[PDB]
Amino acid sequence: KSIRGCIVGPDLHALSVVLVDAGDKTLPGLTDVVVPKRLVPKRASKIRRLFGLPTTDPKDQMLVCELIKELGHEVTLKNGEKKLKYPKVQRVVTDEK
Amino acid sequence: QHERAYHKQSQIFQGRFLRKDNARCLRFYKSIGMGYHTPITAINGTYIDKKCPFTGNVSIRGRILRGVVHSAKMQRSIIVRRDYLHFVQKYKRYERRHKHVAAHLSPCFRVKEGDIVTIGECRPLSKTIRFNVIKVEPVSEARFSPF
Amino acid sequence: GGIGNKFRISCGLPVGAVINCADNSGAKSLNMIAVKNWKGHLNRFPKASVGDMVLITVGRDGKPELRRKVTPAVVVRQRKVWRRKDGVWIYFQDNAGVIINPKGELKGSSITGPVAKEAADRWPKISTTAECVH
Amino acid sequence: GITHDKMYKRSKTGAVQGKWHKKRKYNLGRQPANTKLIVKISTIRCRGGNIKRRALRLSHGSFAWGSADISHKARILQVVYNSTSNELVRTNTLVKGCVVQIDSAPFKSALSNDTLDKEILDQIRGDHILARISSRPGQVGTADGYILEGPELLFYQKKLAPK
RNA sequence: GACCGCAGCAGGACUCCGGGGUCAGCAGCCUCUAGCGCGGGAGCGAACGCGGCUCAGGGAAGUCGGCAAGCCGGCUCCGUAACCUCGGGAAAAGGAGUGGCUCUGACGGCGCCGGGUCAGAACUGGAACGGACGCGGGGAUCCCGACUGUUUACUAGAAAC
RNA sequence: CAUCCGGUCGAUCCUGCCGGAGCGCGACGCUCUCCCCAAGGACGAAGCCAUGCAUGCCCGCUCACCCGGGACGCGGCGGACGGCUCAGGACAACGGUUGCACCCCCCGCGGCGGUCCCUGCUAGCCGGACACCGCUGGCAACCCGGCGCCAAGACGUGCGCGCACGGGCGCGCGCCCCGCGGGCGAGCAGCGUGACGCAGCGACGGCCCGCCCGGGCUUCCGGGGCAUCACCCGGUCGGCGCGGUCGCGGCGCGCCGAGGGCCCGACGCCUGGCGGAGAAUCAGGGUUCGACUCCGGAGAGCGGGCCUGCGAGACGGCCCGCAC
Repeated sequence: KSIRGCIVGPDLHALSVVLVDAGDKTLPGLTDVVVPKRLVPKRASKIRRLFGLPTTDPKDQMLVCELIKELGHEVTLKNGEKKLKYPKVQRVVTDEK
Repeated sequence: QHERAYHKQSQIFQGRFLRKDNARCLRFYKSIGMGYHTPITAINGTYIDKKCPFTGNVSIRGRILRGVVHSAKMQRSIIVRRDYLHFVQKYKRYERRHKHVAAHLSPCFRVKEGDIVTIGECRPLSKTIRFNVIKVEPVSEARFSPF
Repeated sequence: GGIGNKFRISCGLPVGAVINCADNSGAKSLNMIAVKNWKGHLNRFPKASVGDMVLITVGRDGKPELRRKVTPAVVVRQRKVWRRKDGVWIYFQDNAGVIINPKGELKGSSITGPVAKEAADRWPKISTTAECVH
Repeated sequence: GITHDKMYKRSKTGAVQGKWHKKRKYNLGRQPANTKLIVKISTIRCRGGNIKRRALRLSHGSFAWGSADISHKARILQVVYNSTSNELVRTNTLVKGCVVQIDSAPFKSALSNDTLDKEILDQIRGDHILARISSRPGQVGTADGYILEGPELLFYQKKLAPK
């Protein structure tokens, strides 16, 4: 395929940049806003680490939930029937495991 | 020493000639199957041959055919002339027909042109040599013979 | 059929020049019979530059139909260095030309190698057909 | 596109053969990996997906002295006598049957030992025990060999002779 | 070096002897020995001339006509057609290599000492090697004379004799 | 499934062809009342192609919509079979007959399963992270850029019987041979013991060996015409050492010889040449055709080169030159 060069040029009609260290003035769109992470850890060793189980046996129910009912239920008006939107916990030791 | 490389039989380890003058085996006289006797020329001979039918690392697997020696002019190899009759059906008659087979003549037997030899199938040992001489039936000092 | 007022560039191909084919028309080599728009002076061989329509004959190398006829052509590459008014002095490895009618249509579907901007500006079909303008 | 097909060759009578098929992948050959000797083992995926090891540069190998039954890793100091190409000797390429000088230091202890011949014990002092490589490094990925013993040595000493 | 042509005239004059290097060479180029500094010198660096060079892009379009110039060239290995009196054509046409080093091989007399030719290989150098010099451009046809020879000293070397 | 008859003469008997008469397989003409079966762009155009369609399925993992169904994604398996055509190819393919003690193989099926040290390991159990996606995008199109969230039976690690254990490397029968095996017509396998190497695979443990099927080569025999093609070849023919391969071998490369093939027709040339099982016709002996239905070969405009793969030198993969 045709690929543009590593060295920057006048030709590029678009460029991309990662702000690292910055000036005091907060960027009008960047420094003020804080994006919520869409989802959370599901790997159990990460989930135990997130709750500092190593810091302070299989946790099993330490898992959090979006708690936002069920996807594909708004038209059914099943909004009151709030399922726990637990991200499925994976890497969790079970007694079967 | 004009030979670019030394030649050693693979079966016998080089430190047998150096010492142990008393005993052990310094040559490998394997006996061929199919009721053919490894000759004493191989048993007491000094030749090496990687493709020798008896001493060398070759196996006689496949058919065994007999033919006269058309030529003995290559190095340790002969061409065996095969004479056979092919029957054409429409004419109730046969055709005398000939095919030439390239075979490896190991130094153990001695072959002069015009002598019956038995050739046995072997792993291809050359572009044209897929057969190794097993026996030589010498003929008189001097036709079409189907063997 | 040339579109525009070209600025004068040094002409490296006089009558007698055998320019190479730049098209799949089937000619391999084209001999320059003469130059169009030429009022000469006594003894001056007619001379041509890149982007200039010339009358050419195709030699024994070419396909038979192309041979034996005076055919219009444009020079698309010249070995002689020439100075564009921008100050660039440019030359190409070979002298080559495209068989084209005076109207502008070309005999061959394809053009091979770089083609000078002078040819491509003057003749639009040259610009579209040629892979590179240099 | 290196191939080991017989279709490209001539017939026994010297008659040009006609080509019936296009090159096949089963009938393929690979660029020879002449194994240089330093003074990396590449992995290649073969037919069946079997992985054969190709040594490209290999410093030392498990050489051995059979009559004295002592076998130790030793460093390959230098390559002498290729027997196929003199060019390979001076490029120090490693092939089977390649005479080589291994460092005498792993086998140095046997110098005190006696009765394991006399000529081979003289080599122990010099730092130059002659040894033929026994393994194809291109196919087996190893340069394990065997010290020359008895008449083979005498032939390879006469070949290496300063003349 | 004094002869004979006007002359102490780049004209013409018969022999003998004939080193080195590069080379196939008594060739070209450079030299040892020996000879030796030519109807003068200075200045300048115009045109034009004569003797040589080099030239972009094109490539005989110049001209009566490729005249003159250029191209080619030594060696080694391949590779060579029509035609033909079978002898030729033919160096046909057309290619490729070539240096300097460092080494290998072969070739004799026969304790031991030649020879300088032939191959083969590394490794090197702006992509360079017959490095100057010397040194076929080639091909397709037509006419005429078979050829090698001879010819109008001083305008015709030809197909003429 | 043993048959003739018309024609040279003025007549006759011959030779000899010409012509009929039968049966197929296709074209054309004219004509077809109905049903059953059935061939159907092969025929010196393997010429070119608009458009549509011909390879998906699956849920290992599932925090948009809808519910237990998950889309999208990642992952797996398959896409190498099938369908198509007969261009190329004349000791080739192809047929019948051998071998691989010279070999590769997915699946499935049956066995078998011990995995070194040593540092650092977590073995109730490891990382960090990619796509989809959230944001922010260029580009005519094709194509895809960044930044963050975050899973696997994905990825990389990884404890684990010093009878630990992959490859390869040594030393391990002979007394003229053959008359036992783990075995074989065959000295083959396996192991012991040296040393090398740390190969496996272990995060839902499985390498490995077998059998199968499918290869790859291979042995013998059969395998078009043309002499207005008589000599031919020069890795060509053998040896030897290496390399390469799944392996074998001039298969490649050095080296060393001078072979090798042929009037039993070699070699050259040519083909409107795929071969076989078969098809047509048909006392017998034969002649002709071997597009196509099954089997084996070959190819995807024409050459090359590869990648992924267990397998493709694959073209409803890629890359390049060529032709359009």
